[PDB]
Amino acid sequence: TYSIVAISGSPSRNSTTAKLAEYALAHVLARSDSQGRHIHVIDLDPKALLRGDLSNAKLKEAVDATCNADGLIVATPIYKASYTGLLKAFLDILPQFALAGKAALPLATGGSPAHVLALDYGLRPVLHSMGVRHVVQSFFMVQSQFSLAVEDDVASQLNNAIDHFRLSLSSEPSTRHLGHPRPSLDA
Amino acid sequence: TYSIVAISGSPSRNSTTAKLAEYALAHVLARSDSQGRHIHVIDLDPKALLRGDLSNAKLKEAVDATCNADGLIVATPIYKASYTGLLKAFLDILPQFALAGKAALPLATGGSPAHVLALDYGLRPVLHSMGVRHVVQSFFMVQSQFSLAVEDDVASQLNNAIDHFRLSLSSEPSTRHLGHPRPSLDA
Amino acid sequence: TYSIVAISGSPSRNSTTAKLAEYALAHVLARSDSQGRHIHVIDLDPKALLRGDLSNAKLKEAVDATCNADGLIVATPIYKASYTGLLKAFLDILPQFALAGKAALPLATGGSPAHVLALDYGLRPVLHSMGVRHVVQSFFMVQSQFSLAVEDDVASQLNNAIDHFRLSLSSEPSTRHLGHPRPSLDA
Amino acid sequence: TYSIVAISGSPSRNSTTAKLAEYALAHVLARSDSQGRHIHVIDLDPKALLRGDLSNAKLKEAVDATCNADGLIVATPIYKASYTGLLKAFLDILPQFALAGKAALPLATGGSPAHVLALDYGLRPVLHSMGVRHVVQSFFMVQSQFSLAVEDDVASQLNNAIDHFRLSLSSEPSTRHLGHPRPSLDA
Ligand SMILES: NC(=O)C1=CN([C@@H]2O[C@H](COP(=O)(O)OP(=O)(O)OC[C@H]3O[C@@H](n4cnc5c(N)ncnc54)[C@H](O)[C@@H]3O)[C@@H](O)[C@H]2O)C=CC1
Ligand SMILES: NC(=O)C1=CN([C@@H]2O[C@H](COP(=O)(O)OP(=O)(O)OC[C@H]3O[C@@H](n4cnc5c(N)ncnc54)[C@H](O)[C@@H]3O)[C@@H](O)[C@H]2O)C=CC1
Ligand SMILES: NC(=O)C1=CN([C@@H]2O[C@H](COP(=O)(O)OP(=O)(O)OC[C@H]3O[C@@H](n4cnc5c(N)ncnc54)[C@H](O)[C@@H]3O)[C@@H](O)[C@H]2O)C=CC1
Ligand SMILES: NC(=O)C1=CN([C@@H]2O[C@H](COP(=O)(O)OP(=O)(O)OC[C@H]3O[C@@H](n4cnc5c(N)ncnc54)[C@H](O)[C@@H]3O)[C@@H](O)[C@H]2O)C=CC1
Ligand SMILES: Cc1cc2nc3c(=O)[nH]c(=O)nc-3n(C[C@H](O)[C@H](O)[C@H](O)COP(=O)(O)O)c2cc1C
Ligand SMILES: Cc1cc2nc3c(=O)[nH]c(=O)nc-3n(C[C@H](O)[C@H](O)[C@H](O)COP(=O)(O)O)c2cc1C
Ligand SMILES: Cc1cc2nc3c(=O)[nH]c(=O)nc-3n(C[C@H](O)[C@H](O)[C@H](O)COP(=O)(O)O)c2cc1C
Ligand SMILES: Cc1cc2nc3c(=O)[nH]c(=O)nc-3n(C[C@H](O)[C@H](O)[C@H](O)COP(=O)(O)O)c2cc1C
Repeated sequence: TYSIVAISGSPSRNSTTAKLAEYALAHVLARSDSQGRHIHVIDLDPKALLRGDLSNAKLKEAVDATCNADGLIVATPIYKASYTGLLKAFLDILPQFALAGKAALPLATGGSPAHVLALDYGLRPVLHSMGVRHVVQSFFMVQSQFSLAVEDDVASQLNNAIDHFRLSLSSEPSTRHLGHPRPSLDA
Repeated sequence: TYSIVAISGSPSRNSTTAKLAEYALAHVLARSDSQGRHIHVIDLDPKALLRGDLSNAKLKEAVDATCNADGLIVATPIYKASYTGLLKAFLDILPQFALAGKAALPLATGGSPAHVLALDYGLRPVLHSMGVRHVVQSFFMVQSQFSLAVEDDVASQLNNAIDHFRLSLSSEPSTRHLGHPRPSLDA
Repeated sequence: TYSIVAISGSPSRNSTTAKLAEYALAHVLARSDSQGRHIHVIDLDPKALLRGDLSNAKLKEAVDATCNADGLIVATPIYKASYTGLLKAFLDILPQFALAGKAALPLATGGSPAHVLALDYGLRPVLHSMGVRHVVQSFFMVQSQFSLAVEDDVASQLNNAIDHFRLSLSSEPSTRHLGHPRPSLDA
Repeated sequence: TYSIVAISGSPSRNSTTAKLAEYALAHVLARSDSQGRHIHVIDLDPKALLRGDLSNAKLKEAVDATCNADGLIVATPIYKASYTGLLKAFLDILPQFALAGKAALPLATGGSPAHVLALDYGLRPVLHSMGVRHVVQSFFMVQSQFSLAVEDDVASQLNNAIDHFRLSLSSEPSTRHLGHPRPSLDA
């Protein structure tokens, strides 16, 4: 059974990005032998988050869940042409090679189609600094296009990305350290 | 008289990055008609910061000081091959075109020379999303090289960067909106 | 008197990107004491270009003109989410710190607004590897928007970028090495 | 049986980058049921390459071989903090979604460890613009470290990257369009 974890990073209440991540998580769980959880970074204790204080139980639990996942859905609104500081603050407290062995799906929403590349030029390299095994294609949605609630063209692309993410998940322990530059030195 | 603001973004106590930003701020003030301040992002209220709550006086003051600056020194340790979430969280609460008219100097420290490009590929585009007028060359220092406390080669490069930053400062009101895509629509 | 050089990098005949670069060059020359030239990379000898063979007079002349410029207009269509190989091939043959002292204006056209960031995440860091003094804001135009031939909103942004580029030009020899990490070691 | 294609993009004769790509290609072929070829971009006809002239047989053959590959090894020296114009010129002539279904391994050599990130921030996004299925970790080598001819630490990392690349290859036709945003619209 796979463990899928979504991480969504809008600091805004009523996040469209969170709804997109939730849609993706449900889509995957409906089609694979998986359980999941959704870490809303806004709901973590701000002081403990920024300080990396793992004596805070809920923060520690989020970090552990991320490290134990087979696949991560990583979702952010575009802020200042990149991922949010809130999301990055969470990523910052994971272990150096936290994503070894894991598949990943980058998702974003933005106000303008002009910032589609923020995922591939911005978030993708950060995931790769963490030894990630397989990051599939990024999907970006313009705020308006949202409202299974979007134009058919956009919906196909989204569903295809989530399909690929699900297909990329690994059920073999032989893959658990892949992506790490020195697998024997753990993951 | 110029207003220079340094912003340093390590979540760590006893920050080498903060010391580097402080050195740069002093260097500039010693050689120009300038006053300055140093915003240590770690010292802002974490909840108000992540929420963009400007009813918090100290946070509001930091934002106002940044908006009123003629030059910004923007300093971060390299975390996960990019700037810190803590720094980006601060940038996230500035107005859309907050940096219109302003000069800027990107500084970082890291554990490895392998991540020198995180400034130019990572931070530089974010500053440009904010209508920044002139971002001079980046300077990156490897943690060890630190201890006016470094190898002569490194010191020359650092001092040259800070020199250029100082020279790039503008004393003319005609430049106040430069960098903004629609100057008449403010800055 | 300033020397302005435009470099345009579409491998396609009848380049919209070339027309945009030509517009920008004319705009600058109409408003400053400047002379200019427009290097169309497609018109350089392909073998000599890819080999960096400076025994080819026309290639050598282009390189010399670039090195002697006070400002460069650097224009590319977006190919595969970045600048063209053709443009980069030209940049590759310039000296290591070829752009020391120089102002620069990044321009592009693309088929989709989705790749606006290719300039700031892609081309901007390359210019900074060359000791460039001041790169002003990027301007990107979607192919359709073209036809002083565009929507008023787009035209304002373009003209503002070119205005800023012109204003950023330096008439003082004291600036000739600025941007170089070791000015005394030339430029 | 897998088809593996290496593409190496140094414009320099006696390329260390080419030797690294050749090592990687041999490593993969020694451990999987694979045949391979090595496209040295410098050996393609410069005029036909820059013009995308597929009436040139050798260029057409290279493009076809790339499109027919199950895995690509993509190798470049670092020039001006990014991949070479020569390499990008080749990538530019591939079909829009040329890499659909394919695994990929990014390799580089450079003069300085300071540009390690050029692969992940520079080349990786370009491969993803082409619908690539799985790009494993990047490997970068400093020119000196070269001479199975390097320090044990570096050799382990290289071999691990090539191992992962080989393991990522797919023998199932069900994967042939994965990575493409609209699989039914081909690849
Ligand atoms: N080149 C292109 O493809 C096109 C882009 N656009 C963009 O689509 C936009 C319409 O969306 P919006 O109403 O703006 O919704 P939005 O989702 O972009 O903005 C939401 C809120 O966040 C604020 N905001 C946006 N960007 C910000 C920033 N960088 N920093 C701080 N706050 C920010 C806005 O003020 C707004 O209140 C147009 O305003 C235009 O910017 C529109 C047409 C074409
Ligand atoms: N290719 C290159 O140029 C070379 C790079 N290096 C690097 O220099 C390093 C020596 O510096 P360090 O002792 O590591 O000091 P450091 O300043 O890099 O690390 C400080 C602390 O942060 C932790 N840390 C580092 N990276 C982290 C990450 N991505 N996520 C979470 N925590 C992280 C470390 O565990 C350490 O406790 C070597 O370990 C090596 O990584 C060394 C030689 C050459
Ligand atoms: N998210 C967004 O903001 C939106 C993006 N679009 C894009 O605008 C496009 C309309 O422009 P086009 O007719 O395509 O003109 P174009 O200027 O994009 O393409 C020109 C030619 O180059 C080819 N081409 C395009 N991309 C290529 C690639 N990556 N590799 C190789 N060849 C390539 C095309 O086949 C075409 O023949 C739509 O097709 C869509 O892609 C449209 C609406 C919204
Ligand atoms: N921050 C860091 O980690 C450190 C970086 N380094 C770098 O390692 C270097 C030693 O290697 P090199 O002898 O330079 O061999 P190289 O492999 O870097 O250079 C090969 C040739 O290409 C030329 N070249 C290099 N960069 C160029 C550019 N951007 N444009 C045009 N031509 C270029 C050089 O002149 C040289 O002739 C030092 O010079 C230093 O730059 C050295 C120590 C530390
Ligand atoms: C402070 C701030 C900065 C923003 N910066 C950008 C941006 O740079 N590019 C963009 O396309 N949208 C930008 N936006 C718009 C958001 O990305 C967009 O509204 C997004 O859908 C919000 O998602 P959410 O509902 O999950 O918070 C910004 C919004 C805010 C509040
Ligand atoms: C969580 C974490 C992640 C780090 N990631 C990187 C990295 O990706 N690249 C790097 O060169 N150094 C990395 N480092 C090392 C720091 O950049 C380095 O120690 C820096 O000098 C710390 O600056 P400070 O004293 O101001 O906090 C990381 C350190 C930590 C704690
Ligand atoms: C091979 C090729 C690749 C392209 N890749 C992109 C792309 O990645 N993103 C984009 O927006 N447009 C892309 N385009 C469309 C061109 O950027 C667009 O047509 C541009 O305006 C051409 O400019 P030109 O007339 O100067 O050649 C591509 C076009 C071609 C021929
Ligand atoms: C024109 C030129 C530009 C270069 N730019 C860089 C650079 O930006 N960063 C770097 O680390 N090395 C740079 N180098 C050094 C090469 O990356 C290095 O020598 C590489 O190993 C050459 O590989 P090759 O033997 O396959 O040609 C450059 C070399 C040349 C000739």
